[PDB]
Amino acid sequence: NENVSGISAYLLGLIIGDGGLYKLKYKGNRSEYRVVITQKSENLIKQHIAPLMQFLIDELNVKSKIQIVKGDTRYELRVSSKKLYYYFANMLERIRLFNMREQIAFIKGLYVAEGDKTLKRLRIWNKNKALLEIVSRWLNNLGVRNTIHLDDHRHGVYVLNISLRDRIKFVHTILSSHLNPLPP
DNA sequence: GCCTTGCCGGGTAAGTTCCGGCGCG
DNA sequence: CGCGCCGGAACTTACCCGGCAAGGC
Ligand SMILES: [Zn+2]
Repeated sequence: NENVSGISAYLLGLIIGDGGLYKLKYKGNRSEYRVVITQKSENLIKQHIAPLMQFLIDELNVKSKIQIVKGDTRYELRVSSKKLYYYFANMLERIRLFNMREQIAFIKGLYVAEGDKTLKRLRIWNKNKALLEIVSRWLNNLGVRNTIHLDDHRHGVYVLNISLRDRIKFVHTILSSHLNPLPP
């Protein structure tokens, strides 16, 4: 179902970029499974991310609630759900097998979470070099030149720099086809 | 002349894992 | 009894930001 794979990919990019997949073991022997996306902007979390997550949930017949917790520095979209946790964890394990629909959606996701949002330059930051190397090939096989290097020597944070040469192709094909490549 | 890109410190917006509670068969 | 949802919240740091300078045509 192409539908959901795409939105799943996009959300997985947000999770990986701005959240987490958590398997907690409480004393009990209780457990919990969390799919998490955090972000400072209440409006982005309630009006764009939560509707997408809701759709996905409704469609996978997941009965958990979309929690939205107001932490001090951050809003936290949280779904407590074993089904949804593995849905994403398994999808992450098979990330190399993504198809062109998902890759674009995954990159858009990853970018909205981890990207340069001024769009003056096109940069994506992450400590997981392997993840970036994967995004790099998808970008290469899509006509978008890019390089990876260590940007933050202090915290081991790599950057994937997208060439301003392929600027338009990137913004127009991957971020959003209604977004103008060269910002104010 | 203009553009692109690697560097690198600032400091915040993310991330991670505790807790106490309740529900399910 | 043995697990899985809920609602938080403390605590840590991984991003992002943005200026600078080398270098490419
Ligand atoms: Zn972010």
